[PDB]
Amino acid sequence: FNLISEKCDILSILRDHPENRIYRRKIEELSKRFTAIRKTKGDRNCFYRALGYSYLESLLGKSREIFKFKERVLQTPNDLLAAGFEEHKFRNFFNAFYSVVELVEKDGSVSSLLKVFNDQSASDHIVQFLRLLTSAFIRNRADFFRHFIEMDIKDFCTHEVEPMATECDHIQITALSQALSIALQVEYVDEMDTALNHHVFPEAATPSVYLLYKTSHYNILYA
Ligand SMILES: *CC(=O)NCC#Cc1ccccc1
Repeated sequence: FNLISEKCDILSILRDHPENRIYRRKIEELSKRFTAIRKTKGDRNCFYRALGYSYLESLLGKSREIFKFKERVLQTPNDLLAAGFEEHKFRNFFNAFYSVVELVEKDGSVSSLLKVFNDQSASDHIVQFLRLLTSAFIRNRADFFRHFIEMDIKDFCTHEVEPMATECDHIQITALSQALSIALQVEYVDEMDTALNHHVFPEAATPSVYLLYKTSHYNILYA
């Protein structure tokens, strides 16, 4: 469980910031709305790895939702082609993502999905696929995404989306959310004496996924 941990009680993360009055206050508050947390490895890939595991976990046992999601995933090679990616360069990464979607449909267990996301090879192939699809979705809508941002859209995707270990901002979150129709809520826990607060992507949606952002790092929350 070195990439995505077991579930733990929400108050188990007090020990990560002992004798820090603001962190203690905000974690206590968070515990009133959320029961449990899973931790991710902090390797620069945590947003992609967390979003993928948590969203696919949320599908388990939901046959119409899984069918509709698989239909969208089967079309994603066209997004990549339209942005200038070549099929022989993305095939290995697309096949790894399609394989874990089929595991959600056919096996259906938490334990099998956790095993794939803790297998360094399978899990890093999955993250690289998600980074290429984020890039493609931004490139194909450059006039729409100009406004979050490298001056050039193209330079930004080359440097800050496609490479492994590159950190995210609101543009990557919004783009991957839109590319896969995943509704997500991000809770923000910083060191300033401010309200605990959150953002929903997109604004009007009922989220599937809840993440905790603290110390430039994303962990998974359970409501
Ligand atoms: C998303 C990601 O991989 N971020 C890097 C990090 C980190 C981190 C912060 C606090 C504790 C452990 C890891």
